[PDB]
Amino acid sequence: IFEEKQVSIFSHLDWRRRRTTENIPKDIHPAVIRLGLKLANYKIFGSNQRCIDLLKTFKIVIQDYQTPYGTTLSRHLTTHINSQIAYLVSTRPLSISMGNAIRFLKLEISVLDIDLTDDEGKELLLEKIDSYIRDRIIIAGQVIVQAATEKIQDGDVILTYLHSSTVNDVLIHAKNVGKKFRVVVVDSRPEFEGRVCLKLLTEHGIECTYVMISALSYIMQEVTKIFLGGHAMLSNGALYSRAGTSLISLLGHESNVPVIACCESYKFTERIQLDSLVYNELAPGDQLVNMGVDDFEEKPGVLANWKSVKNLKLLSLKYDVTPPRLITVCVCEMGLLPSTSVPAIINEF
Amino acid sequence: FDIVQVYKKFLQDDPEITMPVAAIEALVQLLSRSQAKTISEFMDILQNGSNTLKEGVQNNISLSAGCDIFQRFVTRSLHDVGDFEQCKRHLVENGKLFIQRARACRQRIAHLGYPLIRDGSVILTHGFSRGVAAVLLAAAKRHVRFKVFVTESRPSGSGCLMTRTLKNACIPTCMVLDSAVSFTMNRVDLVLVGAEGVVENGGLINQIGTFQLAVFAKHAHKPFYAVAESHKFVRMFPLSQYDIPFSRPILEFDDPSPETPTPSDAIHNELIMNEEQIRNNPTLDVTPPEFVSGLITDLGIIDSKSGVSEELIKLYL
Repeated sequence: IFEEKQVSIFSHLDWRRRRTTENIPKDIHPAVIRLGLKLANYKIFGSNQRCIDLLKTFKIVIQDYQTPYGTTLSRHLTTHINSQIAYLVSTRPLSISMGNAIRFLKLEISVLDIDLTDDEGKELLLEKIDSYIRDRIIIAGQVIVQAATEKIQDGDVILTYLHSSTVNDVLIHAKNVGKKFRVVVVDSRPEFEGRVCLKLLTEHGIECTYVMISALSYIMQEVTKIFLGGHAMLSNGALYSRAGTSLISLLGHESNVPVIACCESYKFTERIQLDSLVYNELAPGDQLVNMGVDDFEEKPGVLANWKSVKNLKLLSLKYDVTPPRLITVCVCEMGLLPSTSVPAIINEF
Repeated sequence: FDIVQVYKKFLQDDPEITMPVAAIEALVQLLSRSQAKTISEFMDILQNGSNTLKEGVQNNISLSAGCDIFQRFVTRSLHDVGDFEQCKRHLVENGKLFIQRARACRQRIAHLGYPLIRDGSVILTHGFSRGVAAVLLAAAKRHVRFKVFVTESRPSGSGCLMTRTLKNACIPTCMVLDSAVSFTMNRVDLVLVGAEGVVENGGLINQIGTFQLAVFAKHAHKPFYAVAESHKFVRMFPLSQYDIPFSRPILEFDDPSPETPTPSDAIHNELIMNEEQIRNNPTLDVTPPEFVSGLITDLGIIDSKSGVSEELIKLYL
């Protein structure tokens, strides 16, 4: 139990990670272990890609699952997966995409017909997982890409933030179909995921400009359109994405630049956050220590001993909540919709 | 003496004069033909003369400003062991040498204003203003590449005159309707207007379509600059953008008893309002200082606009 929430505003955020397989429970599937290691040690691993790998992992878990004598398949498979989840959660907090897919899988297990034999039950679950990835993630993503690349006019200067697989695929596809444009890649500390983006975009021959988020004001005067890949859309219409995304949207608003949020409908949640502190994810403050424009290359930082230093704390939040009034349009597989249509789309399932 | 007739007289005399200055010249040539010689006689005078002037012209704000400047110069050097006559000649002597600076104020404005236009920018202006034109022209001679949207400014129709004025200087122009100004704001880099008068809080009294431009500018996050000479500063405090002395009755309604199709692409120039109706519409509006980026004057660019107040504070003691 962790209950003590003290003066610090960040105190409630869970900071405990598991980077190794030391003292691991014996009931954890090998496929889950590998996923868990990739989760807490990867650096660019899209929210979509996280969900896809999770579902494909659960497929292996279910396939190899043999129901015990102490229960039917319905009641205990949820227990076995609950163990796999708890371990995965310990490595790194679940994404909204992962959390939603989990609620989906748990549901279909409970609505499994008991008259089905265990092999028919497993076969069916794998069918629906296959259909979930196919429809809700892949096809939905394709629709978003085409619908969003539609809004790109010749002469546009598209701003993007960090590394968004959705936005990346939109920009690339735009280049392919013959759209004439250029891109502003905005990057940020503690980790320069925007360089991963810049590499991908330049490899496809897309004309790019690379700046830090501090130079936002300067570079915003060249931007015609802003494209954002989301982690989740809140039910009040707010966009839940990485880092400075709200800052991009805020300064984008002041320069009359349309803020376009691209998010698959399966990443819509019923949660509504008012501030960016209540639901977030802490990143290790040690990332902020070494500063000279690189992640692991080493030369001693001024804040290296910050844990030992009294009253000196470092932290980097992974996400923030961009208010709905700063988002112009939400692009999903349902088409271009006002972001306040999120809870409406949810009921349509 | 028909001071009014005179005041109008300059106005036609010289297109480049300002309504406040024309009032100052008015009072001067009254102060020439003024027999006077009693401070009681000496100062009874114009006051009936600017009063008569104020009551003789219907929209009186600008000339009231030039008035207000005149008497405060009068009593402040009539205070000081003040003899009358030395100011009476000195005003009549240097009357020519008044519409000197007034003309030099506008040029000072243009030399301050023109760098606000930079290469490849699009300017938006409402109606015709000598000060705005001065700034734009001064920038044009320096071979600066820019283009100007000009609003068809009903009822005055000043948009045509300003468009031709700028066309003569080989400045690319385009006219927009009063209803299309908002649609053009995304293409506008800077908005530039003149003003007949500037009130105590630094607000603008100008043509009826002015405040709408300042509104669209604020909404589109575009700079809004006003161009006015210092002698347009007037001590009066409108409590709203509706609070000004009305020349004619305004915005009043029909009284009908049982009295006995158009597409959007259609252009009907014969479907405008008549002048009887137009005389029921206002001639001027008021633009709050929070819509004015900077106020270009001969005193420099005033951004504070507690500073226009500062100047009126100095004027009065």
